[PDB]
Amino acid sequence: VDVDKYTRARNAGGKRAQDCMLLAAEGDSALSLLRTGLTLGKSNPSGPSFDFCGMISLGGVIMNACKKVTNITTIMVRNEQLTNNKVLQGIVQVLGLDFNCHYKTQEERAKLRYGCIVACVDQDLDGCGKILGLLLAYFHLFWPQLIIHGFVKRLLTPLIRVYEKGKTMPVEFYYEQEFDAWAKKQTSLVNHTVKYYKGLAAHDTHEVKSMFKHFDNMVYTFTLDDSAKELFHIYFGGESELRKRELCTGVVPLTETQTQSIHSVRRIPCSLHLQVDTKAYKLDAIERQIPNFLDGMTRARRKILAGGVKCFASNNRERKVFQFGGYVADHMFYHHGDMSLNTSIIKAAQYYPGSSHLYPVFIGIGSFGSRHLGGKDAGSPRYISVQLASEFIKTMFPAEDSWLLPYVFEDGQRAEPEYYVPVLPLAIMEYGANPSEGWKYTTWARQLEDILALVRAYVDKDNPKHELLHYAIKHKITILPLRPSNYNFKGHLKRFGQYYYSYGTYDISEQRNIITITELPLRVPTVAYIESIKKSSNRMTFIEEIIDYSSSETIEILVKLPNSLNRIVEEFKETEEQDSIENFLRLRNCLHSHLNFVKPKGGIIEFNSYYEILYAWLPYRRELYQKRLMREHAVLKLRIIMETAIVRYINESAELNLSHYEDEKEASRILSEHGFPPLNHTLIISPEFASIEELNQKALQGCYTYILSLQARELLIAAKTRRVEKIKKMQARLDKVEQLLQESPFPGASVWLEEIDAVEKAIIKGRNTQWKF
Amino acid sequence: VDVDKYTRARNAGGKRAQDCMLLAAEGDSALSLLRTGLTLGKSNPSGPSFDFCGMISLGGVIMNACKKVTNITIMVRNEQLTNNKVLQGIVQVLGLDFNCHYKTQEERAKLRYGCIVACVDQDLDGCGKILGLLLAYFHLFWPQLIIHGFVKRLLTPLIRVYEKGKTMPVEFYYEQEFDAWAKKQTSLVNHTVKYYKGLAAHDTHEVKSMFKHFDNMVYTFTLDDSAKELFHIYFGGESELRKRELCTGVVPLTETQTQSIHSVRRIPCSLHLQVDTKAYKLDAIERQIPNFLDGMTRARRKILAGGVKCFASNNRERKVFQFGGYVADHMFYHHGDMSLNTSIIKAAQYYPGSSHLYPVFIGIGSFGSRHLGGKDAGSPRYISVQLASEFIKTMFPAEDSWLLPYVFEDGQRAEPEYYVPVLPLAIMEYGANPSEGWKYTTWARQLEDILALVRAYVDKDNPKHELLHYAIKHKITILPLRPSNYNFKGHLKRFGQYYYSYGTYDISEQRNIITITELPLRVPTVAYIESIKKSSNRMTFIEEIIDYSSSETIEILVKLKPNSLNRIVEEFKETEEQDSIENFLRLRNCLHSHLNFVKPKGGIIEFNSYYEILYAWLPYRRELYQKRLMREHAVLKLRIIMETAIVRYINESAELNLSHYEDEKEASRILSEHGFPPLNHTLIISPEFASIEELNQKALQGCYTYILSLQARELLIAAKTRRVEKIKKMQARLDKVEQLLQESPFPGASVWLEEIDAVEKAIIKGRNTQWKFH
DNA sequence: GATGACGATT
DNA sequence: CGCGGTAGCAGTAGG
DNA sequence: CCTACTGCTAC
DNA sequence: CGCGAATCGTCATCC
Ligand SMILES: [Mg+2]
Ligand SMILES: [Mg+2]
Ligand SMILES: [Mg+2]
Ligand SMILES: [Mg+2]
Ligand SMILES: [Mg+2]
Repeated sequence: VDVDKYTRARNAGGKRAQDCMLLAAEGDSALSLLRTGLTLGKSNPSGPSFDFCGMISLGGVIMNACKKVTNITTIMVRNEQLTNNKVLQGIVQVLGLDFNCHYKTQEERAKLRYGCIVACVDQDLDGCGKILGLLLAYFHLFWPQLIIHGFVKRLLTPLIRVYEKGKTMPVEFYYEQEFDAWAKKQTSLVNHTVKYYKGLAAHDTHEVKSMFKHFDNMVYTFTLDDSAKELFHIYFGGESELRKRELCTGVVPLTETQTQSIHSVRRIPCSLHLQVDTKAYKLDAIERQIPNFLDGMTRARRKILAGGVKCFASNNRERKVFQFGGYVADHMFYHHGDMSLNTSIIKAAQYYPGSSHLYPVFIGIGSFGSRHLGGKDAGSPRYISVQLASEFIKTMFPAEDSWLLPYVFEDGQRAEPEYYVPVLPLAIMEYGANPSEGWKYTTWARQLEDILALVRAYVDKDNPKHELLHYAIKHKITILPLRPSNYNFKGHLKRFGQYYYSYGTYDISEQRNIITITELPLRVPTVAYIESIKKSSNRMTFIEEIIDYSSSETIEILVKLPNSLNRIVEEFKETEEQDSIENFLRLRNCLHSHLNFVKPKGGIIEFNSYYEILYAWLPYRRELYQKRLMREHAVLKLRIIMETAIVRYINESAELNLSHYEDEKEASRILSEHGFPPLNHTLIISPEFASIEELNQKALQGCYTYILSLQARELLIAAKTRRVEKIKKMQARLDKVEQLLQESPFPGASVWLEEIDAVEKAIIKGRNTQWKF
Repeated sequence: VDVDKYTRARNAGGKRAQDCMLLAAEGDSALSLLRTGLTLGKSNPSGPSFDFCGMISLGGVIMNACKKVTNITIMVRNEQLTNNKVLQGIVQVLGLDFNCHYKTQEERAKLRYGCIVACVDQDLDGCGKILGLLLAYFHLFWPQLIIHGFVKRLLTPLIRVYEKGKTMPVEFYYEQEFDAWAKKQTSLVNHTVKYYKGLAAHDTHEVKSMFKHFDNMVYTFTLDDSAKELFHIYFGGESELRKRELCTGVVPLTETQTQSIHSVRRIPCSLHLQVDTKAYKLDAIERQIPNFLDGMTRARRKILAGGVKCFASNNRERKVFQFGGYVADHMFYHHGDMSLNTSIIKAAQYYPGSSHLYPVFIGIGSFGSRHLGGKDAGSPRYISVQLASEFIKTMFPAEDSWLLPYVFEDGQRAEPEYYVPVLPLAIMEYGANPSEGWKYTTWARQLEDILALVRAYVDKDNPKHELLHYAIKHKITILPLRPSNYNFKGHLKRFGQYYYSYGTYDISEQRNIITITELPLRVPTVAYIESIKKSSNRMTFIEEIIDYSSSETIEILVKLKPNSLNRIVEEFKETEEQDSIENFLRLRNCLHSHLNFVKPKGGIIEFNSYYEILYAWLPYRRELYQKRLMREHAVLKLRIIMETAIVRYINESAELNLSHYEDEKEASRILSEHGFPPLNHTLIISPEFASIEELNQKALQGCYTYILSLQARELLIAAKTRRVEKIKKMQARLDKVEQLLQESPFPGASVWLEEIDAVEKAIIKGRNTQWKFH
């Protein structure tokens, strides 16, 4: 056969056709690895080869067949989309598969062009979890007998290899979970190197030779059982409610008996693979696509922010998107393709009416797209550059707080935090709408002034509502509003029953048969609207032309209707929820919300209203003010002790001439003999992520270095006057922190209110400059 | 008209069709900006709009029509030019007629638009190549249309520089004129430079300004007697005319020509070809043809210099797209990331026949195979690069890099103009690319021959040393530089002075088979097999071809038809330059060389032999060893002086109680009164790129920071005793440097031999490790 | 039935 | 997870 | 002769 | 300088 991305095995379809394997890989780069391994003259005699092995590309993610089939009774009818899929239709041609056959007898199977198919997917969760599950679901849906009789197989490859400086042999892992456990449980990985294999093509020469030296001893066969049929419907059927049930809990790990049994005979039940590999993907896809309720960010957008703060710290000089993306993927350990990261960066910096972000993390330099095309008319990442919206970020995400956040560790190293805790509840302040596994995500930004009133009343005791709001929250009866935002909207909003709705604006003119549309409902792109209207034969009966005179950010569509306005009212219908002229031009939109978010420790959580998201975020922000303030108190005490000792050394440096002492170790003794405290200076000047316990526990690992590396410029008494000034100001700050801790209703309430005013100033300023500053 | 990537102008094809403009842009990103400008209702009615403007993208670089017409019959377009989606799409939108000549005002009034406006990027690729190609399209078919102003241009800046406070930036239209302007400035410490790689890079307040002044920034092209010949020079089928034209630099326009252009906004095509198109072509030669000193193009030099920076603290491996981003930022890369990621991958490939016998990087992952010519490499997201630091440390000494002349991009230091490696790298690799005017092709010279020549030139004790120096003086060959055979299991033969490459085969009459066990030099396996079966004459005697090649090796099974072996010998003649199986299976290959390189001064140079490239490289490497040694002498003198002062303070630190002085000034007064020299410590500790005289004049004009920033631990007698040794080792090294300078046959000859031995050991190690060094 | 959307992924 | 179009020069080949 | 490949560095 | 095939979960509309 002549199929694209297919390299035939020599004996395929011939006398020895049942001795051949079809290696299905994720893409061309993975095919290049398989080609290299099958072309080894020094792997023999059991080394695989093109005598009995073929290659075919799966084209990345294949199509879910279970969701494109209609049952018919006297029959399973395949849809167009499934019938005309090039990748799957190529696999059917290469294998000589027949949808009418059920392949139960070894006669019936011996007319196939290959003996089996071996899924050589990448070990990333997308590969073994998603793509492999889709392939298993394809065969189970059409030819379940082939799974019973061992036709569907798998090649196991590592996902992580960690090498030691000594040992010539690495430690190999097949799951990020099991490596991360191994990494934290290790003492330190100081002389190791960790390598994550996002695709097959990442394996090096001597690594490829090892994998093919043990090829068939890494090939596993799939098996079927009664439990499989229902599980395939759970994970890949049409009812997402089951996914909502399955994804409430984490994966149930394999027992020591199941693991040992599987590896001894190299057989994997389809039910176990769906429960472990496929499910682990499904939970992971939720973490990628569903944002956290604390900061309203996905993992990519949080890595992009954390990387942005690092990259745009020294300079904040603009950098092109493709350059910034590489920095993010390197310093924040990003295990996926650069295409999806570069696009996320652009979507994170877009600022137009209807955009996802009312308060974008970055400033966009260049053509970043327009409302009229929904932001998809942005320039390629090679031209446009981003730049941190540093005034907003510095106020919304305080730098002091970031040391105290819990952090994700990828490849054995610290990466982005598990979550940020912004000063205002950012998860309800922006727009969002994307699907995921099991749950959909959709948010419509809440009004800024309502958020301020509510949050400020919770913290400001002098606010009239302070008694009363806390009493209301304990009994879950809400008194203050959280209404949809009206910013960047030239229309109005209405609330009917259980939904809020969005309304455009229009103007009629009787002198010359025109309707001028000057606003569309929230998040509606102009071009698609015009297209969608002219695609109506009902309406276009009465329109002769539609002309678009909108400006870059505004909307102005002139619609030339003979006297037909009367019919429109008759042909359509007028209610208290929608004018007929507003039915004629679809100027109405329903604010459907799907408030599903991710938990701090991990998992899905469903919210019923925007109020609960605010109430759930407040304790984390309340508690975080304690740690900063508590830690500042602890560090200030130590810095005072250190500076006081240094000023005492400067006062004793002239008589206590260090010039005469022989060694570094001697000089450390004479400072101890003079009553100087041994101090762990590096931790005092730069505590970084040190917890309070670590602070007090390691502050005594002294070395007297804080004196010995003191420069001569510090001996000058003006530098010493600045030190004594610094001591007095730190001693003054210490007493304000003690008061700020003993504050009501909780430590740091006044600090929270100050920073709330600071964030508001940044938003007001950004809003007046179109987030250009 | 329903043309792809075309947004119809409202009055196109109507009464007011001659008032409508077609904006031709470089691509989609540029189209989106024009859309933003055409859709401003506050740009004043002055601003243009979609009432009278259309957009179409040119698809990047358009097709050269002048080389796809026979036209002698008038204007006969070949299939490829007839079926060009971009060009025939512009003909569809405008309603152009190849049979019309557009002399009269009927014929121009039968056009769907009034003119076309080239809104190309201001980089030399845009206005020089693409616009010149577009002008050549209209000039070739409808010269009258250019006479009457149908072809136009929108002028846009290429660089903008902003000063703190000042609101209006200074704008440039040529990188050369900015680079000149930058050097004459005092310092760019309070400026910011910005390069516009495409139109889409302009920001909001910039786009609003450009469209506010749209009508007065559009220029019209005009024709003259000299234009027709110049269009044939630059875009015709005689490369010899390009070879003559590109010998010379661009001749800048006089203030009279500049004033005339800007006063009426009309540009002669001859002038545009002479400045913009030529400036591109000269630049393209520098981009694509490598320098004869280091054998690198401009991009590969940026990739090396960027690699040394990236992999300096940590030779930790990085993905190609990550490293590519690093290079484009730190080395100022003004082009697309696609060709940069590709150049990086080709720079790290190591397989038989690959361009590089001595790759700059180590490749971790699938970096491609001999069988597909390296086009089966993984996507840049999977594979990783890593500096071949042992090779880089020896071939490109770090000390030398401080002394090279450097390129300055955006007013800042980038990659060097050229490296001067320890061995002549331009004759040590394989190369083959076209360019403007000249082609480039080299076949790597044998390493043992390279060593013999270079070692004899430097080692006075070599028997051939006296005799070799006589040979360079008269350009006569005494020693051989034969093509390299490394990673080649075939044969090489010499006829006249041309080398040929031979595969290897084994015949088998027991079962009518020819087994090919090697292909000629640089011949890719897959393309070779196809080339054989696409000839029906050869396939007459072939029933099957089977490919059993291994990772680097070759084993192609060729099965013949029953009684063909006797008939092949007659049908395929047996000469002394190939027998009848090497003609039959095309197992011979000629090492054609095109030794054209780029000069240090910025021009092309043609060489006649590989000897001349070696002879031309030797002076640069000889002088660099001198310059290096002289500067070390200068720095060592200063560091000794500085350390001597520091140790004298440590012995005087007890009496000179800095504790009692109030400010640094007092401290500066009291040390000077004690005879301490004011020193420019930063320059003495870190000379960086300071020239020797530049060094000599400022190192003794600084202050007392070398004293004031001394920490207390240095006052300990152990720390001052370590300094006194450090001074003593520098004083010994100073006397050794004076010996190396007083050396024969030239200063630093013995060091050159040392570093040659270091380079060979590194190459031997890489060759034993498959260029993994692990 | 058939055909669209998003963000973060292959 | 992949995909093309274009220039430039000069060799080869096939037709 | 015409037309089609092939490379690297670009759009 | 540009091009595409796929998933997922609700929502929409045209015939
Ligand atoms: Mg993958
Ligand atoms: Mg992780
Ligand atoms: Mg003293
Ligand atoms: Mg450009
Ligand atoms: Mg330059």
